[PDB]
Amino acid sequence: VLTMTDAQAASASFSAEYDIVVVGSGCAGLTSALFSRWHGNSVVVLEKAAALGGTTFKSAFWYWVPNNVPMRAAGIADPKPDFLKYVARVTRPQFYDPEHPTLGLTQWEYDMCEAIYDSASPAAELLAQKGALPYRHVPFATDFFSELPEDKAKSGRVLTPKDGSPSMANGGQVAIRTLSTAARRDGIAFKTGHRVQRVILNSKGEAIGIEALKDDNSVVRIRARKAVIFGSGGFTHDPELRSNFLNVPVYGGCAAFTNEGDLVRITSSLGVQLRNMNHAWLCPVTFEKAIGRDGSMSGMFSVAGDSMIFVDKRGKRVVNEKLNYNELCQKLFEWDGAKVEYPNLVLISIWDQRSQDHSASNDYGSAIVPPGADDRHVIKSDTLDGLSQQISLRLKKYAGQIGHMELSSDFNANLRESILRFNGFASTGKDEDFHRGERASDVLFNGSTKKEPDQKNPTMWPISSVGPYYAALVGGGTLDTKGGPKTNTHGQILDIHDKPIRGLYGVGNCVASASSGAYWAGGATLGPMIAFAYRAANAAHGEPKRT
Amino acid sequence: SFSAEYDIVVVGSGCAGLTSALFSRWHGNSVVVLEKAAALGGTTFKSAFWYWVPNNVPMRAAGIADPKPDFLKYVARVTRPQFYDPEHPTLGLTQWEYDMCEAIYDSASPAAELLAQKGALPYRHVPFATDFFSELPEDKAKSGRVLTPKDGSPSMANGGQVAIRTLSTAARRDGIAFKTGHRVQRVILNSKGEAIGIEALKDDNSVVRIRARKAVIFGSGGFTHDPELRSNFLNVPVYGGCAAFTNEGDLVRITSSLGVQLRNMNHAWLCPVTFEKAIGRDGSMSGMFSVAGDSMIFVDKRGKRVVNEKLNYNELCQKLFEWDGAKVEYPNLVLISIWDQRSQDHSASNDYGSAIVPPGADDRHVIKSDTLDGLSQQISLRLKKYAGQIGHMELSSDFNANLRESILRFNGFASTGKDEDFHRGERASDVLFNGSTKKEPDQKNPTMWPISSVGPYYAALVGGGTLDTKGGPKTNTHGQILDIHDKPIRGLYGVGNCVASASSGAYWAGGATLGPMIAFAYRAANAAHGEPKRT
Ligand SMILES: *Cc1cc2c(cc1C)nc1c(=O)[nH]c(=O)nc-1n2C[C@H](O)[C@H](O)[C@H](O)COP(=O)(O)OP(=O)(O)OC[C@H]1O[C@@H](n2cnc3c(N)ncnc32)[C@H](O)[C@@H]1O
Ligand SMILES: *Cc1cc2c(cc1C)nc1c(=O)[nH]c(=O)nc-1n2C[C@H](O)[C@H](O)[C@H](O)COP(=O)(O)OP(=O)(O)OC[C@H]1O[C@@H](n2cnc3c(N)ncnc32)[C@H](O)[C@@H]1O
Repeated sequence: VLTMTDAQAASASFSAEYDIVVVGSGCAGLTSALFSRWHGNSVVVLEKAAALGGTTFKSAFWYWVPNNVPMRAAGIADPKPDFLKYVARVTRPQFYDPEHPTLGLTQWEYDMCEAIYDSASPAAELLAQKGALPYRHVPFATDFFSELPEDKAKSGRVLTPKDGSPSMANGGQVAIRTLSTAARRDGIAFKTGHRVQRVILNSKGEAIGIEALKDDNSVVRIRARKAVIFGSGGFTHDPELRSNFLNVPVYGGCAAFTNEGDLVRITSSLGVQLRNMNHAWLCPVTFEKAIGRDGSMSGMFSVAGDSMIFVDKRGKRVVNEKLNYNELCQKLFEWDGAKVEYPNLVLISIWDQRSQDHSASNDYGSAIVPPGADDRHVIKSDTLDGLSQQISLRLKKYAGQIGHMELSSDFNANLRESILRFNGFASTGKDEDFHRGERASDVLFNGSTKKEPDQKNPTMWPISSVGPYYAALVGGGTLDTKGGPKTNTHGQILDIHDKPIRGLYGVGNCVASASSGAYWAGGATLGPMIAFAYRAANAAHGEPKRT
Repeated sequence: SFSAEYDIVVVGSGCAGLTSALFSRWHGNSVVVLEKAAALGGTTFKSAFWYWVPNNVPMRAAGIADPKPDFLKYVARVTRPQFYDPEHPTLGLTQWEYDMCEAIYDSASPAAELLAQKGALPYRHVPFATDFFSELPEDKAKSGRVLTPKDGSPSMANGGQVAIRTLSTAARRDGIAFKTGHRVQRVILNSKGEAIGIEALKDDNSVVRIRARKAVIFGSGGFTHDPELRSNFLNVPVYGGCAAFTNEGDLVRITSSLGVQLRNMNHAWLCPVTFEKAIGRDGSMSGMFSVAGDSMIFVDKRGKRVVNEKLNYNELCQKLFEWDGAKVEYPNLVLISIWDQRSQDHSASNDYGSAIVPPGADDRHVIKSDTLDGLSQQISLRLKKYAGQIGHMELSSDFNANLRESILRFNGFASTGKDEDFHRGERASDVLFNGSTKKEPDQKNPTMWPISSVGPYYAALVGGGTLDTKGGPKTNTHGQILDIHDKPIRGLYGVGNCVASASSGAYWAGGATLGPMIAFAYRAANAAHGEPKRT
């Protein structure tokens, strides 16, 4: 924090002044800046990196917008009481109660969920109308827990950028292009290489600006007449914060590497409530790309291959490999208190030539990659016994990160047994152990497969008894974190007495999500974020101009 | 401007605050202890006051060495299993965790010796208490490290009451002032940003300001009983815990506008609890450190075993929060302990959180029926009572048949002594906390005996809870609370569960909360004594 006396605030103390100062150039920052600019305010976006877009650039930009205009025009109602029941059941399973006045949620979580329902659609419509985020409907994207009877609009809520690829995998690049192009068009200023590091307060404790560290190690002070709106992302890539706050000891994530939790430090001397700090948006990752800091990494949202299993270091299956990524990641952190170890800490995806040829993908974090792609993480052997030798060497390379994990002495025998058992399940279509393929979301993210006339369940096919074979290490990671200072439903960052710190706002992964540890559907990070960017810019516009 | 002034102002009257106050007073300082409750002792009063003191005087005199390199390998291996490396310069720990562990080894014994010498905490050795992971080859002093108050009962279950008696009696004798009904709510700073005192809310809702000339030392306990903080920070959604109910995380609020580093906020000292005593806020509740009964199993709502019921409490609690992402539920959220008349008569205990309790004890949580089919009807009624806390979980339609199968299977393992599913009884800690059992000449494994085919039967709901939390502002090894640049704020100190533990999610041994705490109370008081008098 920097505090200015009245004299200082009214002097030549600032190198620049705007009505609204936005911090970060991902979805939260760009949309907050656009909505602010369209209310007639002067706006600057300050970005720590040399490039715009943050994690959002990397995303597929599915965005889950309840009650949106396309789904209604398509005749698909999204009744508010039933929307609230779906999200309450998924978010707070222990406390969900359809007879309780807030469904078993706290008043804050209920109010935040209502705010997503009320505001995501008008936000989406305005961004599209102005040309900053034109969209198309994604009617076939079903919610991640659509089988729950509380979900009364099981598909229809997803939008994505109009010019996203067919697979949607580059939707984030298209969104950052449209949003940033519109923002520049619209007279929003951008300052890159500006790492915000303090909020400046006046004598009344109101936010009146920021201090940023520039790349020459000089500092600048920039005045906000109305509001400072943080959209600075999460803290996946500050390992100390990640380790000390999250509920699982993840290895990294697909978040931009500049997402280091600066707002946690900035607000440490402002009296905020840090909330939801124990949760991230979770996903499995290609382990070596996380340790190797491959900035192109995606989370493993689609675990590719039908003639493919995951095994643990014993050579046994432990999980439905097609389970929703936010839930599958948690299996990797099961704790064995007797052995003082995480038995699933790394799992090994193993596949055959059929899945290599017909399930490879450049998209959605697949470990199986097509010719010409980066395959440094793919282990290869002509035989299963050779493959285990190579898996062992790979585990040894990372010993100091994974408890000096070793394959069981019985790995080879156990893997052969596991494959024979899996192949029987693949032949009947019924995975009696882990129910792979029996929920619709398992199929949604199944990936590509070779068409087989006899195939009973599209998520499984027997692994060939002839090589070659392929493997990759899978570890647990994030998309990014989703905890931070608590806001009200208009994005105002609160003090410990639940009262706004005047002039201070936050949107997106830098503030607390109301979704706890849950991931409701594809697009469940960005759709709510656009709702709160809209509500925050609307409230920020109403602030008095201050000194 | 201040209504009272002391050299050292201590906040909280459990182990951390009383020992910090005593060590401060014995350096010649004037000292006050401010306590929020209208009684002294906090969670410490409820404890068994085992305290794990590496390299202590009794174990050495008994010929038991505790070599420092091997102590550090044991705690590093247990605390940070992914990163533990015997060839790494700090064993794979961060420099801070390594230095804090070294500080425990260096200072716990002199702290224990001085408290005993002055008469504030006389002790006896507990040589047979083995470390919780003594089978690990890194542990080269597998037993000997535990002390307990001299006059604790044979079972040690009232050691906390004895310790609070000896410590508080000594403190009053020694001229330490006490102010109860004083809820500290702010640190007062001078213009240089140094702590110079506190503000406390008194019971008449008036506020008083008290000056500290040298230091303010927080020993205010954890945040188990602020449900919002508990829910938003811990790695598991626990229902409560045996912490004193005044442990509401006030230091988290107090330091929110001081620029601290909150660390280890994701971890608590964990234990199963008798679930109804947690929901019912029975202040006498203990964590279930000893899961009583040999003719006893835990089953889930399907009527099947899912865990070794004798596993170390800090690890067993975690099984209750296994997540089933396909059904969007916690399958083990409540487990049901079921036992027969033999364990009722021969494994009951008033101590260590046992669900099986002797005649005369509070048995409100004990579900009863003369048959197993009647018992499941009663278990269902009990789960229905708490539906809004446990996801409306219900017993399986097949519960009765499944329970009969589970019992026949368990009884075969009890007959051979070999629990082929969950290895009950195969680690020494399973025996350490096994509890009492009826002597049986032919018993192969002391943790199991076949459950009778004739009633009556008994059950209790088991849920997950804490002892207390162990996250908060980061200190250095001298107890000084740090700013975000790792520099001491300062005059400001903290000790015990109100600041970050260096033990992550681990529970090294019985006494692994209090022994380290006494080390840091000593180090903090020694550093606080060296502060200049200010403001
Ligand atoms: C990794 C990933 C995530 C993802 C996804 C695919 C991948 C590969 N697909 C998604 C999808 O289709 N739908 C969805 O709902 N979520 C999806 N995700 C998650 C999503 O990408 C993120 O949740 C979202 O993009 C986060 O947006 P937000 O605006 O909160 O954050 P950001 O895009 O990371 O941008 C933050 C920016 O702030 C800058 N920053 C950081 N610190 C500072 C300071 N001190 N000063 C100035 N700027 C700062 C960062 O550099 C970054 O640019
Ligand atoms: C529940 C329990 C825990 C326990 C145990 C048995 C039971 C039933 N047995 C143990 C054992 O044998 N060995 C061991 O190592 N640990 C054991 N535990 C855990 C142990 O009890 C605790 O970790 C330890 O006692 C905590 O000590 P600490 O001094 O940190 O905390 P406290 O005893 O809870 O005292 C805190 C006091 O601070 C007061 N307070 C709180 N807020 C304020 C404010 N704002 N102002 C003033 N005072 C405040 C509390 O009221 C309390 O008295």
